[PDB]
Amino acid sequence: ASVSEGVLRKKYTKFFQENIKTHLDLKQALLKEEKPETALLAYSLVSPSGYRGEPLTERKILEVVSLLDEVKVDGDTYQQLKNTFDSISKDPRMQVSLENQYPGKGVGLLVATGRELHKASVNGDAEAYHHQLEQISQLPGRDQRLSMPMQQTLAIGHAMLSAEGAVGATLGMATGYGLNNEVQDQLKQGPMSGVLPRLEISNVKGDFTFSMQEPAAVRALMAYLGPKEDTSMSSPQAPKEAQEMEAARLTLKQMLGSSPNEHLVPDVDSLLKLSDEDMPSQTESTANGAFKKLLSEDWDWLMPAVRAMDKGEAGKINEKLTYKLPLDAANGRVYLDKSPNLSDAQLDALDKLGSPSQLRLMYLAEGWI
Amino acid sequence: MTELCPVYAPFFGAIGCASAIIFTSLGAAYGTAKSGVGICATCVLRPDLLFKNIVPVIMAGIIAIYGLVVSVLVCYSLGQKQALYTGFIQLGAGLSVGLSGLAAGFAIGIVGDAGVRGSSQQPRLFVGMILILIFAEVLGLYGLIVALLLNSRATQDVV
Amino acid sequence: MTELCPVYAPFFGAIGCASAIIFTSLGAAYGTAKSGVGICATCVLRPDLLFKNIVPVIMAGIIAIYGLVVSVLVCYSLGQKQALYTGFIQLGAGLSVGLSGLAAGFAIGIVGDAGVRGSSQQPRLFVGMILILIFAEVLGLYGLIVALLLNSRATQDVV
Amino acid sequence: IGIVGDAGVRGSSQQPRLFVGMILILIFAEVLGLYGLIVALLLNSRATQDVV
Repeated sequence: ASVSEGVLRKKYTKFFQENIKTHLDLKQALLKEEKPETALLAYSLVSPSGYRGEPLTERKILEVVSLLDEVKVDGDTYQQLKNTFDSISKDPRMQVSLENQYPGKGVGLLVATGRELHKASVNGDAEAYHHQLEQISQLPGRDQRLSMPMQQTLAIGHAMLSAEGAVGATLGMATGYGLNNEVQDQLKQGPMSGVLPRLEISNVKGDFTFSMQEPAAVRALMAYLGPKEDTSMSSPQAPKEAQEMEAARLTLKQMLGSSPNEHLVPDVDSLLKLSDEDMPSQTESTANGAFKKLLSEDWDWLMPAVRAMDKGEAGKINEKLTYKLPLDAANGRVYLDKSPNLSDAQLDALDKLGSPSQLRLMYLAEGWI
Repeated sequence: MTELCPVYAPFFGAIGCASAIIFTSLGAAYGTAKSGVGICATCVLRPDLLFKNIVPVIMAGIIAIYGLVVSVLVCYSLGQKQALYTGFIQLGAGLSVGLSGLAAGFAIGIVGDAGVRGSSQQPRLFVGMILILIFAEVLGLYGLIVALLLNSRATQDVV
Repeated sequence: MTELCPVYAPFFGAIGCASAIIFTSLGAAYGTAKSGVGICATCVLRPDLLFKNIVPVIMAGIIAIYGLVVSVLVCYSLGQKQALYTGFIQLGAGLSVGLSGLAAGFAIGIVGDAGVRGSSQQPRLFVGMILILIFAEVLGLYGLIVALLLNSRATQDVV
Repeated sequence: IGIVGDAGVRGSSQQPRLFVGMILILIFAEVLGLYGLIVALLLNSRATQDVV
């Protein structure tokens, strides 16, 4: 109802037939019709980074992200995303989020193997947490333009880190490469992520440009959309520079599904505790322990529990998820059942959350709650 | 060498010291494998009974500990110039603890599989499983006792 | 040659040095084959659990590493003019580590197959699979310990 | 190698991500014959040292 991609490289193959290797003199070749003002909008994805600081300026995936930037039918939803990005790119608060995920821009064989079997299992769980999360935003009431490609990027990024865990554990066990490029070529097959705008950054440290199909720029965008608004920056008492970067911030936080009351501060650190005043308020702390129970009892229980909660029917969770599996016993097949044993205390806490925001479920899939 | 202490005499001691840990490891491996298949088939439905059902695997590992004890105690009595009496005693002790541990491991594996699969749907069967597994554990204990009583006589007044 | 050191004496040492790596390779091959069939049947549906389920194959390869360690340590003690005591000790150490590794490899293969197939549809069964596989790994570890304690006595005060 | 290769080819016909897992398990099956080769070379290096 909100997203429909394709993989037809033969419908518009004239843009990829000749050896076009120049960012300049490509807008005339990208017109190709009697439409001019809307063919420039698909060129706006690569145009601020089309000259400054890049190698060879036309990599073979930079055209398919510009060809399949389908603005031909609809020119409203992508323009709203383009009016919001580069309006979000003004405060240092987005920029300090784009510096935490980055740098500056014998018995010892049993230990080093276990450090990389832990890496292959954490990233194998967290990849599966985004596959059952791209079918929660398939349910009615959600949206798919911002929710789908944001978490399709992360599921590719966890599939590569999980592959590097046990390829490294194999080459260390069989000793005490070309396999990482074979799996990198494999995960680009099949579908591909929807096009989001470019998120250029210009400041006193230079003029930077990130990609938003990188798993580290996605991971810093959702950390920006976390915290609630304050008493400042949205009142008309301060018309200075705030209302064009705060209403652009809240129109993405609502676009996931998070109301401006919802706080959602991250957790990962090297410290013991986080703080005192930004703590979850024991109604969602009881509820976050219920969602973690649904992630780690079954591979298929998070989607029909959010579906049962959008209808306001979050008290029938113990009965709508029960199913029976067989069991060979000493008396025959018995057909016992598996139910999520949600207690009444955390079944009540799922009621006071009206619907889980998509931003809350994506912090949960990254281990930030 | 000597008629009482020939040269082929440490062969029986080395065979006993090997066979103790070999047959107790086979018994422990059968018990661990059968009980682990039972646990992995059971705990798909009741993952909360996972650390409660781990008892037959531990009672299978105790048999391998018995074999390790007898192998160390036999191994610290080998010598180049020992008698045939010592080698025969060491071979008998190794065979005793090894085949007793093999029988106890088979019983622990079969009873543990049936007991875990039965106690998935009947919570009052767990203590009966523990009783029958203790009766399967004392067999390897009896083999350990016979091996220790043999090994205590391997070097008394031997010339 | 000598009555204590005959000419047929390195035969038992060569048989032990071979049999260590032979039986540990058979155990590791059974574990790798059974667990790999389980992984290839499981990961058609969940390819994201592919590098998480690779643990039983690694725990099967550690057994072959144990056999390689014992074969190298026995191989650097062979000689033309050794005693029968040394050859009997080397044969016992080889048989110990080989048959313990064979039993541990069978247990690791069966438990790893069942655990991967069960953990495809129950995410809380993976840690129980790891616990039972560690209990299957310590059996080959016990065989390695008995082989090292035998090999440490193969050349003490031998004439 | 035979059993794992049969299962891995039949599985990777319908799952393209299983090929690298097949290669990992086959490398773990290859190092066993490598270990046998190492033990054979270390034995053969001592077959004629100080033999009378």
